[PDB]
Parts: sequence; C-alpha cells; structure tokens
Amino acid sequence: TENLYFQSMENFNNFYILTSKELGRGKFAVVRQCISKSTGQEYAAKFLKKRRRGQDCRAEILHEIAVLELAKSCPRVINLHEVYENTSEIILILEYAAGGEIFSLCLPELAEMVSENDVIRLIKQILEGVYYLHQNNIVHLDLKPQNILLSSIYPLGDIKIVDFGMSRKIGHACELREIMGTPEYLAPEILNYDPITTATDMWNIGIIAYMLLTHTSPFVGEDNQETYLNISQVNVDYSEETFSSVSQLATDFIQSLLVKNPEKRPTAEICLSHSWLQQWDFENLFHPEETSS
Ligand SMILES: O=C(O)CSc1ncnc2cc(-c3ccc(C4CC4)cc3)sc12
Repeated sequence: TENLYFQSMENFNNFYILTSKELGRGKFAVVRQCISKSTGQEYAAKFLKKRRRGQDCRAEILHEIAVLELAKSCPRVINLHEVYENTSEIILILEYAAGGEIFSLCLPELAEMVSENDVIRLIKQILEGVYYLHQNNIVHLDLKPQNILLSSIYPLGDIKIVDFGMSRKIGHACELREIMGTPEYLAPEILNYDPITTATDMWNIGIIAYMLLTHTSPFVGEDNQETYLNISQVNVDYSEETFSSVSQLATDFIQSLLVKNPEKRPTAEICLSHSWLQQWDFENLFHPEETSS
C-alpha cells in the first residue's frame, strides 16, 4: 500500500538503457552500468531493496541519499545524479567510476603496474575525502578497498568513495549493523562495541595503505576466530620480507593508524601533513627559502 516518492520506473526506462556490464551484487543491492539515451553518458545504477531481512529500510536509504547529497561538492566522494523508485527498489543513478575497485591494485598480480608515487597520490586523495566527511560529522564505517573506486586504471585516475550504507554520526551506538562488516576490516573498537568514532575510518585507511604496498591482508587468518584475535591484539606482519620494498615513511604512516586505542590514531587532517605524503611535482619550479634578493 506504500506510495512512491522518487521519479517513476517508466521515466527510468525512457531516459536510460542498462548495459550487459553487471558492476556488483550484494544480498539487497545490485549495481549495473547504464547509458543516458539522450547524451550517451555512462552511469552506475544501484538498485537498493526497500525491504531487507524482514525490515523496512526506506528511511535508511533516505538517510544514505541525504549523506551523498551533502558530499556533492567533494570530488573524492561518488556523485549522485538522479534517483528513481519502483515497488521494491530505490535506484541511485551514480557517477560511473570506470576504473573499478582500488582492491584490484592490492592483488599480487598488479604490484608491478603501481608505483610509490601512485600509492602516495591515492592515499592523499582518500584522506581528502575522509577529511571532508569527518568535518561534516559523517563516519563512513565500511572503508574496505572494495568501497574505494577509481575514475580510470589506464592511466590511473582519481579516487571515488562509495557505499554509505553503514555511515553514521560520531557517538551513535555500535549495534548489529556495525559488527557485521567483512571481519578482516573491522576496527578493534567495533569488536568491543565502543561508540562510533572518526578514528574507525582512520584504522581502515591504515589497512588500505598496508594492502596497496604489501599486496597482503594485514589481519585475515585461517578462520574468523583467528581474524578477530589478529585485530584485537593488533598482530600485524611488519617483517623484513613483507616490507623489503616499502619505505620507512610508509611504514610510519601505517603504524600510526593500526593502533588498538582509537584516541591515539591521528585525524585525517594530521595524516594529510604526514612526511610520507609531502612530495614536490618535479615539473614545477620550487621556490626555496633563500630568495635571490
Ligand atoms: O556499490 C556502490 O555503492 C556503488 S558501486 C559503483 N559506483 C559507481 N561506479 C562504479 C563502477 C564500477 C565498476 C566495477 C567493475 C568494473 C570492471 C569489471 C571490473 C568497472 C567499474 S562499480 C561502481
């Protein structure tokens, strides 16, 4: 008996054609590439079921749209173009991140195609987006590498943060939704049920840097029990073998974030001034402290 709020499914099919590129699939969401019939511009269409696990989720979807809308001025966060609705689904028409997941750069296979320069620029862009979110009292709470996309891979483009499905305000309760992330990506405070902090996102940025640089998962074990022990003890491989091609400054950056006590983690703003991320574009003329006069 529910009335629909967003633009009709008839309008969706009038304005867009879905392509044979299925981009993603979870239990209650599907992402498909679509094309504007008028312009030829590619978009991502995310189909969110309004009913999940026997719960009505339209209010939660509205909240997630409210968060995307707030980030429209931030180019590090995926842009929302339009919204449609049918009996079962709310459909987000998103900016299409043609490079796909940054997770692809963390596989041993693409190690060779990704530079130190590249990792520094991608971490800096992720920090710019997370800074913007934290200044607006938004904690993402699902910053796995599968939720950071790229505008292109050949050549390497710009990052786009996606999937605000878990996002909250600072100090909201850590309940079931929280503690059902992918186990190897959960912060220690989530395992202890502590109130939400911006510091949880900073833990996840540490994991992203670790995976981009080592091509290995810092916390995953043979089973969930082992994963949860690795997180809760912060048992991370910093061996000479794993880090032989990783700079000390990158190690320092990671080791500052992967710490048990969230209050000891640096903020996004402090991370943006980290010595690792300070780099001069060699094609620019540097103006040194000793002036010609
Ligand atoms: O899950 C969400 O909340 C949004 S997911 C999404 N949003 C915007 N643009 C793209 C491009 C994708 C993409 C996936 C895979 C690939 C190629 C097959 C590997 C290329 C692009 S997924 C996506």
